[PDB]
Amino acid sequence: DAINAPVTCCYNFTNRKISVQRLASYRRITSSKCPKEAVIFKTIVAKEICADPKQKWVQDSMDHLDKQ
Ligand SMILES: [K+]
Ligand SMILES: [K+]
Ligand SMILES: [K+]
Ligand SMILES: [K+]
Ligand SMILES: [K+]
Ligand code: NA
Ligand SMILES: [Sr+2]
Repeated sequence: DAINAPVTCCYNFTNRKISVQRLASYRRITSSKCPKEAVIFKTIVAKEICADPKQKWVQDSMDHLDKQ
């Protein structure tokens, strides 16, 4: 269940863009406990990075990853 599940949020967004070749996947932050809308990219070396879904590169990267 989710009632007592911990919730993961984003507070800081990466300043710099990440090339598609370095991205393995993403997930969205849905929880209304979180301060703002966010995307977490997991890179090809499993590092997790907060990114702002308002930014266009973030949107396009998400679409690309969705396809493969
Ligand atoms: K300069
Ligand atoms: K220039
Ligand atoms: K191209
Ligand atoms: K212009
Ligand atoms: K494209
Ligand atoms: Na140059
Ligand atoms: Sr640039």
